Amino acid sequence: IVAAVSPAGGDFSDPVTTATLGITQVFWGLDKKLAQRKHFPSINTSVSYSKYTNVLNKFYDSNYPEFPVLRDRMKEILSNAEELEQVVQLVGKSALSDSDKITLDVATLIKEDFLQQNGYSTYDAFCPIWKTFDMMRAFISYHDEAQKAVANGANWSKLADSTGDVKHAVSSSKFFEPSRGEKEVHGEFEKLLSTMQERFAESTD
Amino acid sequence: IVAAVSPAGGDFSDPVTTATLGITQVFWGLDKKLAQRKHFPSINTSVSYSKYTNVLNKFYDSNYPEFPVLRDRMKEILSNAEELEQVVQLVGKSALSDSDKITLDVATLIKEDFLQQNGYSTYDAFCPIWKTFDMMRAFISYHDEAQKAVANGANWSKLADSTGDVKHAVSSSKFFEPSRGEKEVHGEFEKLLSTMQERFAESTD
Amino acid sequence: IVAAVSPAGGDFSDPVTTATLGITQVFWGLDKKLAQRKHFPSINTSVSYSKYTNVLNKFYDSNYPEFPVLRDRMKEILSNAEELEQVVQLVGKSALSDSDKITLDVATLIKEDFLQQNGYSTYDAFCPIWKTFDMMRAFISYHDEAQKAVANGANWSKLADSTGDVKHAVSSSKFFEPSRGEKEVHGEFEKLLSTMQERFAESTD
Amino acid sequence: VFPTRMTLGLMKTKLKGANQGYSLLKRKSEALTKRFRDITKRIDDAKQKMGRVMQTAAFSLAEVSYATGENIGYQVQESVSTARFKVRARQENVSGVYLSQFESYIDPEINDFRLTGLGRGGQQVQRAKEIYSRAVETLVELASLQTAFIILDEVIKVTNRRVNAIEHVIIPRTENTIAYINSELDELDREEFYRLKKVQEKKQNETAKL
Amino acid sequence: EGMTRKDHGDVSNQLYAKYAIGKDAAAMKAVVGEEALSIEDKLSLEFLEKFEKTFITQGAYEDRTVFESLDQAWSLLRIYPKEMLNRISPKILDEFY
Amino acid sequence: EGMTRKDHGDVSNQLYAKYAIGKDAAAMKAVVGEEALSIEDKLSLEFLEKFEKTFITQGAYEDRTVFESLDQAWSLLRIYPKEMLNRISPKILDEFY
Amino acid sequence: AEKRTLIAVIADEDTTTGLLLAGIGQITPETQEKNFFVYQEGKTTKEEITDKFNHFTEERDDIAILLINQHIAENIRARVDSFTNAFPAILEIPSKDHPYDPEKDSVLKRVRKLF
Repeated sequence: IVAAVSPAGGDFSDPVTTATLGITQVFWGLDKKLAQRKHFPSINTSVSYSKYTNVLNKFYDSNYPEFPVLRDRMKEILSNAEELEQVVQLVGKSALSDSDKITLDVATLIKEDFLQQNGYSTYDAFCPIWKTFDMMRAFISYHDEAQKAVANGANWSKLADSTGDVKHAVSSSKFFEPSRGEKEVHGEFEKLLSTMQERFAESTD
Repeated sequence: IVAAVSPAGGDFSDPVTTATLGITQVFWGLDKKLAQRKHFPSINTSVSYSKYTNVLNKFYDSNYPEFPVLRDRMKEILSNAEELEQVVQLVGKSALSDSDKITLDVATLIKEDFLQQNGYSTYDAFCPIWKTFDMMRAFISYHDEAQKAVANGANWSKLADSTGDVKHAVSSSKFFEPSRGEKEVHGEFEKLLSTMQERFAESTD
Repeated sequence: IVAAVSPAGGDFSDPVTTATLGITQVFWGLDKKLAQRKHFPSINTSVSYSKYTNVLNKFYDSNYPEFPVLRDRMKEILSNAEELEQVVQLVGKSALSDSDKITLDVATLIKEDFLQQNGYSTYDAFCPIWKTFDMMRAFISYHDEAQKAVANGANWSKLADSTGDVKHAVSSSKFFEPSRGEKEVHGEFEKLLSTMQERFAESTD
Repeated sequence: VFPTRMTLGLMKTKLKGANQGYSLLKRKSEALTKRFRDITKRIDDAKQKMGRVMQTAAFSLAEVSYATGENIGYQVQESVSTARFKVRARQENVSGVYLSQFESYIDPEINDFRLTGLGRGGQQVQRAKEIYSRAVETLVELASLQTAFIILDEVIKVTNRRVNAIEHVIIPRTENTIAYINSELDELDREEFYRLKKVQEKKQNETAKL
Repeated sequence: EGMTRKDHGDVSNQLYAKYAIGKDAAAMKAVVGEEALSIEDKLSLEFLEKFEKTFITQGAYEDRTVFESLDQAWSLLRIYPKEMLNRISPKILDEFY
Repeated sequence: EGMTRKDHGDVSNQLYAKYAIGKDAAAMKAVVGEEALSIEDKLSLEFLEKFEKTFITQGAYEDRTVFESLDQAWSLLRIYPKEMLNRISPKILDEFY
Repeated sequence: AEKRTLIAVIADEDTTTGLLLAGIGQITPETQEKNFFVYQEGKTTKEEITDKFNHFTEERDDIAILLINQHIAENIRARVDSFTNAFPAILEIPSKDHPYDPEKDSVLKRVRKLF
């Protein structure tokens, strides 16, 4: 049951959203201003909850890789990006450390890869769960490789320019359909997982 | 029909003020900040609107008008004076240029002389179109002469303090009834253009 | 009638607290940090006010008070120290003079001796008017002797170390019994005034 | 002008963002306020130390030039075409703002000149220049932080005025508008229930009789 | 097809995103100032002033075409780089760039 | 009393003060940068992530007690030195680090 | 970045001769112009210090540190106090035959208020 809600009393806290949020079990977001800015289908990453994530992630942990840790890390990166955006906007852009630049760069690629959509199903509008977890695993491995490379001594522009085709191929993974792989996952993300590890040593030096 | 209104609920979002203001075609608002300075009424482009000013300017411009450019320039400088005063009040006078300070200096004298219409005598109660067009033309000519003298090499405090009683005589020419000159245009407003033009040449060199 | 006024409905503009605050002529505030600081009540100089202090000073001064002269001087030292704390924080620690350190040091000992009470002994619950009257005169004479001694040439730490047990005994004067002079007057303040007058000559030289 | 129903949600986030920006501006103003005096003390000692160290080397060079006769200090100044102790600019992030730093460098292109040996006075001229270079290196190294102190002293006045202006102008309009919006929403919510109860009493009064 | 283009939906989302970025940076530029604003906020601030006095200003008797409105929107949207535009597809954005 | 130690009430002020100082130190580290961060804000910033990742996160089938919570609070507060802990008594701080 | 390597000085011939002997500033070999101001005690006017300090501080941009005497900077305290920029930074130094004072520094006046 997927029932869309809307305001009906002239406020954002009416009894329809109060009874619908209490009677429902999943919380999905929606922004008309974000959808008008070429961000549809947009969703709220700070206000949402689901009870079937553990039960659906239990069979997905055995029959697939650890998508549940990448979902919590992807939610934590989007939660930290909103906190870093206020300090970057208020205090200034060239006043932050190099640690927040990797989280903002991973949050921009995750928001551009997941939040970015075009049309209904045109231009590769289909995405499986294994392709989404494999696409998020390259972003989490690239963010962990950039955060681990920046901790051992490395410039921010040297590592961001040292990424190169990894960020363009990871950001451009929304146009590759499932025909490239077998039925669910794409082999280019599996080769890109080793390509990110091979590019992680070149990105540090 | 000219009917004034007041706030019954204490705000400007009530149905009495919005109902009478919505059905009306002409509006003349009152600012509390300009009303606190002993100036009533005080509205340039934020609480005042009129659709018949275009057809109304055809006859007054048909006789001997200059109000067609000075009204849009005075409404633009009066509308920009609040935006310059907001950033000048919030941040300070360090993020603004000399053109905004000269425009705020002309908007201060134009708002002080144009907003004050209470009158302290019998000659300060009538306001002809020739006196307001001559005062607005002298203020626009002084504002253009300050920008031209600042562009040719000069200071803002040397321009305003260099003007002094040249603008003070134009601001002080509202306490006498019009009985000099041709019919309503006295020689003090006619000599103010030659005095401001003579002071503009000495202000440059 | 001492009735507390708690919040109702999560607002501060209701007519319960506003009507009770506007109808009453005496106020005594309470702070959460003041209750944790062992302060009873939690209002130093800006959380409490009273309009009947003129009649209460006329009656308590009618019996045998000397609180009428030091009443404004007692709150003036706390208002001077509280006004000097913001100038010391914002302006700088080295911007204050030697009189502000003696006034803040006298207000700290007067606030710690008078306002600092948690019922440690049997003399901290019941307090007579004679000990509170002589306690303000001892701090006023110590502040006047410290300012007059510092005005004739001296250091702040040399003046406080020159005072020593004279200023330290006033903070520990609340621990002594209230039956010092007859049954209610503190006899340590009468000899402490002449001891502070004799110590004022040694504090300057 | 403003809304009449559900308008406190923007004022709550605006007040929270104004409080977070006031807290960050207070932290940056505290860090710049500590670094300003922290550089001001070392600049205050280095001014007198560089003044005495420059006065001693100036007195020794004045004594050597006065003892030499026919002082070639104008010729030594005209004969010099290259420097030995140089400086390099560098940006250092301290408290959020970019400060100017100086790095001393040794130039091995010119150590001795054509006026360092002429006779008996050349040993006194080289003896004065040998202490003059050691005093000049400590003078530049002590005078390096003046651009950073002058930058922090200029930044702190803008930061304190911005934090005081935003913190002074933030909360009261949104709180005073939100309270009147909540009271107007409460009265507007009460009037429709009062009219429906007034119609419901006369509606139930007819059914209560029969 | 035959009466409109395909890049109008991406150009409208890019113009709405640039107008939202310029309108969002315009309110924050008054409080803090021009000392903490980057070049991205200045590009949206200049694009809001350039598109505000060009697209919103029109006559009362002349009717502008959709192709002239998309061509005028492409000129106002052509102030930033090609890599800084992400509200359109790369195939349609590369052809109409 | 009988199942809870006397230092549990005193350790909550040091843990809440360390988490409250680390919450402001997390934004202060991004605001000031990497060359203006104090050691007290860095130790509270690491104690906020270490105490947040070990004191507030737990499973769905595990169990905790007062002695395990006091030992976990002492282990989380053991990262700081003895000169930076001043929100408790010296006997409880010297007895349990 | 590296956009300033020379050090300017405005003092007497003895301090400028010693600082030129140890090496601080020199003449650039692309224009034939010196980067220092040799002032004479009681033989030079005050109008040359404003043109030399204005030409060295506002006309030239390759100077990293601009030195100034106490007496010569005290006679030019209007233009010296009016220049509060850090590029190039101004450092108040004591002149020959004069003692060090805390009122002859432009950075001390603005550094005193708003500490």
